[PDB]
Amino acid sequence: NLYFQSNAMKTVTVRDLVVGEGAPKIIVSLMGKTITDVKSEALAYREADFDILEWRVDHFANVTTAESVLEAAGAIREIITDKPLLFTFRSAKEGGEQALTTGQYIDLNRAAVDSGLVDMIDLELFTGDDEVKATVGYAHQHNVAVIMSNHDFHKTPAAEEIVQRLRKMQELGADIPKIAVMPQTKADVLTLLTATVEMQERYADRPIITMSMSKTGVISRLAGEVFGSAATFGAVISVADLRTVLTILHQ
Amino acid sequence: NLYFQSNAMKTVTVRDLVVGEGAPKIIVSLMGKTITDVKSEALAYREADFDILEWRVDHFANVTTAESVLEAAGAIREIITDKPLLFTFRSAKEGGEQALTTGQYIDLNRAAVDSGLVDMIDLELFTGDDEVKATVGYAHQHNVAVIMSNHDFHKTPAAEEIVQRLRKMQELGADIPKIAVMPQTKADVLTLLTATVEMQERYADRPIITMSMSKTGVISRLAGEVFGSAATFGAVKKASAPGQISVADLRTVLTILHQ
Repeated sequence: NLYFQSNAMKTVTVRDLVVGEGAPKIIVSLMGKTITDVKSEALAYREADFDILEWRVDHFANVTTAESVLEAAGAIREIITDKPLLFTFRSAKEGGEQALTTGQYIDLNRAAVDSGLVDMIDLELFTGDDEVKATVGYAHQHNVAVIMSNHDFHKTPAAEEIVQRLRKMQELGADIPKIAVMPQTKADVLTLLTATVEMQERYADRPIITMSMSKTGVISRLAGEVFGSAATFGAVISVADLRTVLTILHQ
Repeated sequence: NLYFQSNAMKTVTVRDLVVGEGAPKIIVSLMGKTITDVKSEALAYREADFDILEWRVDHFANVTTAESVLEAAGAIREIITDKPLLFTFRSAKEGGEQALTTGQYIDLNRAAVDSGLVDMIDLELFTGDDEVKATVGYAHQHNVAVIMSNHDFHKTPAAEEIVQRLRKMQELGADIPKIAVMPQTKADVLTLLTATVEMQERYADRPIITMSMSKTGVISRLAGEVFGSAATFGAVKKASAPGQISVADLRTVLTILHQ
């Protein structure tokens, strides 16, 4: 593994994929419970037109068995060979499907880094500053990039607060700060876009990923090129529909 | 010669098209110089997928000859028989290709109303209140709906100023208030969307049409369903204003955002 990054165009290059340039990149998630499910999903998505494959490890039943995780990461990499693999255990605290102690979470991410099978890991901003700094360093030592994330599945913080969280991620060494918030009003969607523009403008020296969740916030999944979000998620609105709109907006 | 409107559904229904319900409607502008050009443009437009046909009369060379304007309107109506026809002279003050005195502009719009060939007229917010109220009344008496419009081609006013202009249009009797503004920054695009949401949620009792122009504001032409703009402009071959994308691409995106 070896990735690049530049503060000129504010990009991160993982594989041949330049995150931060051109149209936003599409991330799809594997949410299988067993290795059978994970393999069936990866094969099914192999033909889809997406850019980054995220493995949602919190959906994996054998997450506490080290060899099972390594086995599943290898299985995915065998099927999807030409795309960055992002390893993401979403914590219970931030909406994930299973609970792990801080120690288990950090060791899980360390094992993923050590495997050499994953290009990027997702680390949560509020895990703990000492733990985050240590793990970002460890990932970087092994040429693995870090998407640092934060979520609010029930409300949208003030724009100022969103910007300061994205800034903190940058200060903790995130290669790509990422935040997802839930709108309660239409104005909240615009608040998330405002924060995106303000961060991109005032502080960003690398790509950022932002999203306003739910049908109400779908705009935020399409307008990343103008507003400054480098990636968006879709499932196989759909991945096909997402690429269609992104291509039109790039023209 | 009869349109409907519902204050509660915030809709205006013209020639079976329900503006303000479902996905935003697509408006295309016909911009020919001579009657020959108008006829051939109407035929080319028949091949496209749009909801409302706007005739940009300020592009027509013989606008000062009443007979010529009526002939052109009739030629369009003969080709586009099932879609609403919107009559729009964009004033010189607000970017128009030619200038008319206020009195000439008012008489032009009254003649369009009288013709029975157009379903809607566009009147500019800053034309002159007393004459706009009189013309709105005249249009309504002949069952012609009024889109009232305002443009700022060099900047984006504050959100509250955009809202106030839209409210003033409603006050003047506009069936559909319309505003187009030019962003200088990315934040200006968001300002226009904020004004759209605030107007639609708090003060509107009818459909509104809003847009942030240029490539930078194109998202405002796509996200009307969520934010509250009832229609959007697309280009058949050439844009009538900066930021319009193809009608085909516009419908593709609107359909995706509808579900």
